[PDB]
Amino acid sequence: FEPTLVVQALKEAVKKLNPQAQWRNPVMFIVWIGSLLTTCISIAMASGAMPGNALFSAAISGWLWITVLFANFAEALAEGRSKAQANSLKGVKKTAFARKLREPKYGAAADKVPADQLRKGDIVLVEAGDIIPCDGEVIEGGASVDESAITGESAPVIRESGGDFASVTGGTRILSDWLVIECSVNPGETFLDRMIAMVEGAQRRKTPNEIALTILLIALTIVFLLATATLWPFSAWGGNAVSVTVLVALLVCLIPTTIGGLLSAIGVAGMSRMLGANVIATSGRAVEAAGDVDVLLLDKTGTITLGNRQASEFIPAQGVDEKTLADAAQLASLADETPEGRSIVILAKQRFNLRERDVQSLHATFVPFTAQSRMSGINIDNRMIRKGSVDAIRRHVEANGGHFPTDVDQKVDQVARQGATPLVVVEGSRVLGVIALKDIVKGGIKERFAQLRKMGIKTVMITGDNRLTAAAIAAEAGVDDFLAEATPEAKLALIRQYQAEGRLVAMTGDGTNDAPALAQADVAVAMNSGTQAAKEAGNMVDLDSNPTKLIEVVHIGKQMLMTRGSLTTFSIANDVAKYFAIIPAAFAATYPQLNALNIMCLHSPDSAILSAVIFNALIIVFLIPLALKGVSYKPLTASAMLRRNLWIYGLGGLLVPFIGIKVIDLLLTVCGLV
Amino acid sequence: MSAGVITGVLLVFLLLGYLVYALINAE
Amino acid sequence: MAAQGFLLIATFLLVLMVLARPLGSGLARLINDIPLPGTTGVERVLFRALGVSDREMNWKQYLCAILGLNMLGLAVLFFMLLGQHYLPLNPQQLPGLSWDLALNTAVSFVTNTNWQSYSGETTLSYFSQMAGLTVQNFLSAASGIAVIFALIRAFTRQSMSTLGNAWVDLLRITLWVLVPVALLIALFFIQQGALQNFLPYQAVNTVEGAQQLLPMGPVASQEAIKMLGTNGGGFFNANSSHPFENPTALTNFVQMLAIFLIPTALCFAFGEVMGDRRQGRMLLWAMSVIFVICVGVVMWAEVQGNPHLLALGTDSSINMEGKESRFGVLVSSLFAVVTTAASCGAVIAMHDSFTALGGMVPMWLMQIGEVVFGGVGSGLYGMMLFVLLAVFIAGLMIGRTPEYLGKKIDVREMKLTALAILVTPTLVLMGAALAMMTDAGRSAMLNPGPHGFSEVLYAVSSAANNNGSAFAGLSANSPFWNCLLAFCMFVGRFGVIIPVMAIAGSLVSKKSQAASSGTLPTHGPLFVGLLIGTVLLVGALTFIPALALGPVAEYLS
Amino acid sequence: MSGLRPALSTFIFLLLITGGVYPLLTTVLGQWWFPWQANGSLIREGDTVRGSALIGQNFTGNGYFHGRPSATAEMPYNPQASGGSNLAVSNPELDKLIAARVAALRAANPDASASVPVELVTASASGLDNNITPQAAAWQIPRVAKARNLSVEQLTQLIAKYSQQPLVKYIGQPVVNIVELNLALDKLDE
Ligand SMILES: CCCCCCCCCCCCCCCCCC(=O)OC[C@H](COP(=O)([O-])OCC(O)COP(=O)([O-])OC[C@@H](COC(=O)CCCCCCCCCCCCCCCCC)OC(=O)CCCCCCCCCCCCCCCCC)OC(=O)CCCCCCCCCCCCCCCCC
Ligand SMILES: CCCCCCCCCCCCCCCCCC(=O)OC[C@H](COP(=O)([O-])OCC(O)COP(=O)([O-])OC[C@@H](COC(=O)CCCCCCCCCCCCCCCCC)OC(=O)CCCCCCCCCCCCCCCCC)OC(=O)CCCCCCCCCCCCCCCCC
Ligand SMILES: Nc1ncnc2c1ncn2[C@@H]1O[C@H](COP(=O)(O)OP(=O)(O)OP(=O)(O)O)[C@@H](O)[C@H]1O
Ligand SMILES: [K+]
Ligand SMILES: [K+]
Ligand SMILES: [K+]
Ligand SMILES: [K+]
Ligand SMILES: [K+]
Ligand SMILES: [K+]
Ligand SMILES: [K+]
Repeated sequence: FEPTLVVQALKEAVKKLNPQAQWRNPVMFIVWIGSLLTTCISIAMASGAMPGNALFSAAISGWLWITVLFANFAEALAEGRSKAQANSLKGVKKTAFARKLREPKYGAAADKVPADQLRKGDIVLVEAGDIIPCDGEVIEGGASVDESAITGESAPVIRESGGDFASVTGGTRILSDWLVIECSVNPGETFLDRMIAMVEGAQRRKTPNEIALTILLIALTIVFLLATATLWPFSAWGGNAVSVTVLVALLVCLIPTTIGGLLSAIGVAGMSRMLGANVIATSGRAVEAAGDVDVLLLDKTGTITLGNRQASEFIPAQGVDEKTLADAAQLASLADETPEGRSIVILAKQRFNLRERDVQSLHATFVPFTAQSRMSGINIDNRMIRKGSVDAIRRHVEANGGHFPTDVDQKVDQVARQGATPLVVVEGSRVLGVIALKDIVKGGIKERFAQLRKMGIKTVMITGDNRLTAAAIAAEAGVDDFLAEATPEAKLALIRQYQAEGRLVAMTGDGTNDAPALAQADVAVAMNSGTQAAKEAGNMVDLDSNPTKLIEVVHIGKQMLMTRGSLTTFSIANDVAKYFAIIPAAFAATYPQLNALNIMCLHSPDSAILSAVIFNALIIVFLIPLALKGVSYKPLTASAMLRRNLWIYGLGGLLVPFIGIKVIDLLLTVCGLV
Repeated sequence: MSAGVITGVLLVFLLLGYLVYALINAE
Repeated sequence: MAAQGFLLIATFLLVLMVLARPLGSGLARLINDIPLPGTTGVERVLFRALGVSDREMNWKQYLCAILGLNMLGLAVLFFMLLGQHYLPLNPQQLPGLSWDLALNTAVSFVTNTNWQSYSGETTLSYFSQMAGLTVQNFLSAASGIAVIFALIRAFTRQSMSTLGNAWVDLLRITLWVLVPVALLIALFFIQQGALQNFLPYQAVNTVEGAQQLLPMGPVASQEAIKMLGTNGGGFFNANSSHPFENPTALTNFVQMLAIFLIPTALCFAFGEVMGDRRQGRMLLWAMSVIFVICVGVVMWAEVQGNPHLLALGTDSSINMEGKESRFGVLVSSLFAVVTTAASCGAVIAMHDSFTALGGMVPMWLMQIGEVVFGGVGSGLYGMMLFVLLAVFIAGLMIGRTPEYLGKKIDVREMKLTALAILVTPTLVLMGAALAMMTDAGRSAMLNPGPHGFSEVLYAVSSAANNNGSAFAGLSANSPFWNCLLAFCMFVGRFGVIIPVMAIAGSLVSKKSQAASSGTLPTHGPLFVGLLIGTVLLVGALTFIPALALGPVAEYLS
Repeated sequence: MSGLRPALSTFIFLLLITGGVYPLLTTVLGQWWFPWQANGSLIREGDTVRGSALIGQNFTGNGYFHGRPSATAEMPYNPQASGGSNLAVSNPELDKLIAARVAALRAANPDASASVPVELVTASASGLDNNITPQAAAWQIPRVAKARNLSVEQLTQLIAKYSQQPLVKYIGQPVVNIVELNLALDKLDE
């Protein structure tokens, strides 16, 4: 809430924030100029000026300085919360970055060298309990690395060389065996070091939404300044002109000091909330562009559900023995590394165990399976036992003597009707049938997708399968559309087609094949398991390897925009009560009949003006937690959200200023200051 | 239109010009 | 009383939409660059003769065309008024105008404000009234409709840079919308008893014997385009109180219909050109709600009237002073609200003789930027600016990007919308400040107390907001007043037309998307209330202190 | 030429049309169709013009129906000024003028009610109002009756015969043409 260990120093930072740093914010510069001129007027008025009671002008000057101090307190406190989060997570690499090798494969003579000037090309071996010097990927080996000092959980996570789980970060010391690390980039200009550098070396970097709202606030400041400065020639002829300090007090009470002082605090506090959600973002422009996206690109595996397919099914086809089908399956799977595949073949093993299948990898080679290859062929003695997908099997047996009966087509049609992932693995030109792979679609995903489809969020996903099973899974899951036959150029084409309609694209990629999509995507996040080629070529990264939190990323961005709009509406709506408190009080001598407009029956004109200034000063310190946290966000449609916001921030903004001015005036009357 | 009116008009015109320049060039 | 007023409002706003739907379809046809049936051959022949054929110019050339035509018309009108003595058709041998009055009325007629600080029947000649004033009323109305044509074309056009042909638009508007309806309205005026003669001034042998001179002239030709284009520059000193201009209550009703005819038809045309009539329905609903509230408030104020009438002894306390007896206080209130919200400026009752709260609402209705059926196209693009502000606020308040009919409203559009909003309150406040601290500005008084400042504020508000309606107690024939109001009218027209054309140029370059599930609809009662609240808040937060020192102080006195 | 030919051509054509065709066509159409209306609605005594039927004249005699007061310059009911009174609702000058008008009407009409109608004491919008309400006409009945020795039913019949009603009762007011009424009184007397 209010950590005193940072309030006590950032208050001094605010005290040093007053001179010449208010020039960037125009509303803050107007209230600063008004405070300075009113203070000078009171100083000259207590000594050698004709009008008396300079104590009222001094109190006005003091409260006009206090409201500037409170707005600077908001901005500095939110910026210091961002800096405190950055300093809390900056301890990943602080001392003894002195690990290197001699031989790139397995070197010796480990000594102390400065690693802050190393270009890409160096290979670093880390032993047990030693901090990783720089980001990169594993080349040889693999170990259970920990990420406790960088992420939230303190659970070690395994790594493998040559697989998808090949990424290391210079954070928590590794509690495992040896692991070589290839240096991705020179330390200092990586993603994490760059964001700590730009938080410590703070850049404002006004987003276009912030600039447009600032232009609106400047226009309001101009009309209020004109309507206030024109009051003196108006009221000079009608009697005695109003004092300048009353005019400056009314001008400060009129201009949107609330949202004007809380705009930068809202922006950097939304950024702080992003860093608190284990998501590290380059720009607040990207943070807000994550909000109001049309399509939401995911994949069927992991984001929807990891699946863990467990289904051993048979065929009533021309194949002779399902025992021989399982024999071919276990011949293909002797050192299977994929989890769903090894679970399927161990279900086949408990279905029908095989003798003499004692990991015979001496005479057999292994072909790794990737997203681009989709092939895992194993040669046992002289054959080519197949493991690929349906398109790959069509492609490679369409060349040499293969043919397709329609029976496998009705089999995969039945598999699609049931709802599964069809594997049609064979031996050669002989067709061995289909093995269905049932995946679970469990998890609280349909409720959040239903609450997101009210928000103008298309939820097209890239399944990487055939068009029938993907359609069935999408229909039972509840997403809008789907994409089958995953290919990076197809993903680029779909993203460019959606962006050609003026629709923003939100997506998630991990590998280096997704790097063009990370580049030419409007908003995109990348998990910690991704490589540097995708981490440095994307707008946003994910500190925790969970690609299902971009929905709360969208929620936080929309919270930022709704907070800006709600406090703008509050600042605009307060001016009605500011009129009802000041205008019948300002002209208490020029037009004595104007006291009928004092609907709150306040005590005295000076007390009324002072109470209005106290409320205008204290509304910022009362709206500190709303600006630091965000609005009470609920998943409603656009019209429902608009009417709920117009109710709350737009009826409170018309009601509670009256109550605040009345309570402050009553407290001043009870205390007897006036 | 005494010296107080002149300096008030000058200050208000300076503030208006500053705000117009801020609106035109708002980065 | 209340039932009669409600029936009057109901039949006015019924016959208005009845007469404005087919004119709305016609103006939509002129927006969509489709010629009217049976007129394309003559149009092609006229364009080939004039050399005004298809050019399809962008926003910069459109703006330069409109400003060039308006400045050329200003120069011709100014020299015509300065040299009216040598011109023919002057039966009264009226002398040439002074430089200040001539410049003031030239800028007033050019900028569609039509502020008249002179007395027409003893100041301006038959040739001046018949030619220069009428063609400048036609040109100002055509320029306003052409600018709003450019804005609607920018809203309906996708990924282009052009905005049609400004000369083609001006000729089409003037020849197929303004002139024939003006013929119908003027011939109805001669049916009801207006003037369309060129006879000299007629001496009258009175029944008692006090000889009076009757002014004549081409009244109805000016009157028809004055009501159609919402111009407001009457033939005589009385804008529409004079019996040679508005002789019948039926004529007054026809005048009110002609005042609201073109803005309502342009709202219908905008709604039909977008392809969704709900947007025009939204605009008309917001304007009608504000209009009915203002009309009811002013009617109640004038029925309450002067409280001193029963004290001094009168049949009733209704404020019939400064109102013609051919029209009730209800009808005078309705005409006041119509011509002050619509930026017309014509008066059948002197607004100075109105009560404090009854003249409060015309002041606010000018000061809000004239968005309640204002002008002919000026009010429609002012309401477009307020709609852009409202959709920006709504987009922030729902957390989406600010968009309106598919087009995303960006930072440049916000800057130009803010500037166009800023121009006229700055003008009225600066002009009232200048006129409230000078001897020449404070020496044009007729009423003391807060009402004199109300007179000054009404004059500067009508100058800045292109209304031209006057309390007429202000002696605005001074050189300082003429120059100040001429500057106010010039900037109030051409510091608002320019950023609207820049907004149109920003609008053509963008592309409109479709309506999604999360896209907030810009129609319906929620957005109608949001737009009404935006207009009321913006027009109030600038002028509550000024009205508080003026009409509010006078009412509470 | 920087494209000045279409600008000058359009301005010249629109000037010529809307200042020499539309007023000219409307003038010839009006003078051909309704010349009495288009020529001022002048009421004539054969050669002597007694005044327009819409303007209204300053009537001060006892035997003439007095209209609304006029604040035109240099004389009441001056058509060369045509400007009504612009006094505010909180104006002591307007209060004094209304007091003087009420006193004058009460002195001129002793047989009528003590309360005077609004139109007879408040100035019109243009100072050229030919019309008063039939309630004010009925209030002014007894003075004209005593002056002209004419019966109340005859004066009421004459007023109702020279009273104009609108198309509906709420877009305007019932009105009495006072110039035509006074001319009818003069013709009835002689
Ligand atoms: C106090 C707070 C503030 C309150 C303010 C309230 C605001 C008042 C004004 C409302 C603003 C409306 C804005 C939208 C524009 C409307 C145009 C339109 O598209 O219309 C359809 C549209 C709805 O249709 P849609 O399906 O959405 O549109 C689809 C199509 O595009 C169109 O479908 P369509 O083709 O069927 O359209 C109808 C068609 C109809 O065809 C025609 O009539 C034209 C063609 C025939 C020509 C000849 C006919 C002659 C006249 C017709 C009458 C029949 C004869 C009777 C004789 C009397 C008259 C001579 O043509 C028209 O469009 C003509 C318009 C006529 C209807 C609309 C009239 C609007 C105002 C009505 C009274 C104003 C009340 C003011 C008092 C408020 C005080 C609280 O109407 C509306 O939006 C509703 C407006 C009705 C107002 C009701 C609420 C007002 C407040 C209650 C007061 C009581 C009202 C009645 C009082 C009567 C005395 C007791
Ligand atoms: C400010 C504090 C509080 C604000 C928050 C309040 C907002 C929400 C209120 C209620 C929400 C609670 C949830 C309940 C469910 C919905 C209830 C409902 O029906 O409510 C309708 C609606 C909200 O519902 P919705 O989301 O549209 O969806 C439900 C509709 O039924 C669906 O609509 P639809 O499109 O399907 O059409 C259905 C139909 C029927 O549905 C209904 O609306 C229900 C039945 C109504 C009558 C039946 C139909 C008859 C047709 C004729 C219409 C009669 C109206 C005539 C009299 C006019 C009265 C003024 O609607 C019609 O009435 C048809 C004609 C269409 C346009 C009519 C416009 C009439 C004027 C209404 C608003 C004008 C207010 C003036 C004052 C504004 C503030 C100054 O509420 C309103 O009317 C909103 C009024 C106030 C809006 C916010 C005010 C903002 C002011 C401050 C501005 C900010 C400061 C400045 C910032 C910028 C400066 C720099
Ligand atoms: N070990 C494997 N060898 C060959 N093919 C496999 C293997 N495991 C899965 N496949 C098949 O490859 C295709 C890839 O589908 P899958 O959804 O698993 O894609 P992915 O590469 O894991 O990534 P994503 O879901 O993000 O596109 C499917 O047809 C699947 O049955
Ligand atoms: K504004
Ligand atoms: K006007
Ligand atoms: K006018
Ligand atoms: K405006
Ligand atoms: K405005
Ligand atoms: K206008
Ligand atoms: K304007």
